[PDB]
Amino acid sequence: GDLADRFAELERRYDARLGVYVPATGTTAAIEYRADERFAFCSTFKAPLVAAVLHQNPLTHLDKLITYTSDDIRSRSPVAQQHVQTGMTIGQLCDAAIRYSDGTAANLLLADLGGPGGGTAAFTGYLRSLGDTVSRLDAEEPELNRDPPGDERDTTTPHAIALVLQQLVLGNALPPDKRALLTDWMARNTTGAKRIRAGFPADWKVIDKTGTGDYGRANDIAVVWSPTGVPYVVAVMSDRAGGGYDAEPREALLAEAATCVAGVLA
Repeated sequence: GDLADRFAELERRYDARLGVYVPATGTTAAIEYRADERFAFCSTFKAPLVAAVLHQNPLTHLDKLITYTSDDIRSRSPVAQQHVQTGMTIGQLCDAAIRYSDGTAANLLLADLGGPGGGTAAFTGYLRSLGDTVSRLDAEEPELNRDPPGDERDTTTPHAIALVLQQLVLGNALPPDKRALLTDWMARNTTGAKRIRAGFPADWKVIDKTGTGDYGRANDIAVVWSPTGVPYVVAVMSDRAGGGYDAEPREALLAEAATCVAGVLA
């Protein structure tokens, strides 16, 4: 119908593949467009990664110091760059991973979660513990952003990652104290202003984690709250694989998809 046609026009205009999922609520039907097609996580995985590390350990574990060297920085790492000599705490790594999408921070958290070699498997296992049987993480940073189109490695679906974020932020996957850390870090993020946030009116609260990658990949996952406090979860994923590995991502595509959703939820 109308919404499907609107989303299709976005795909034509941006020369992109778009995926959208918004779970049903008691008064709204699910919004679904390519919701069960796989799309690369890119940095969206960092949100559930932090949740996994929070869940697996006591609060005092956030103060554990992790050391590393400049040879460990193999991805865009705006925070970890500055702390090679000192190390960073698990807590500082979580902050960096969410708020700066720091790649080395995410790799170090993976290693904390699953050991050397076992991180991506352990991360995927955490998603399994949340009832996500579809998503998979296979490589670390930066390779996870760079898989060829069609490859199932390092992919989720709008549907799957929406339900994950829903459990983490709106459900009881984490105890409230841990849930609030995750939520707060997402609230203070420095990369999502032009994505789902840009599709919702200013009196709606939005917290999000972005992802960006090769093949014009641009994703955003969010929880939003209406002016009266009614929550919804919004996943928007995109790629422009037709343009090749260096295709330009289009944040505006996500903002527009979000505007369509906001129009329905208003």
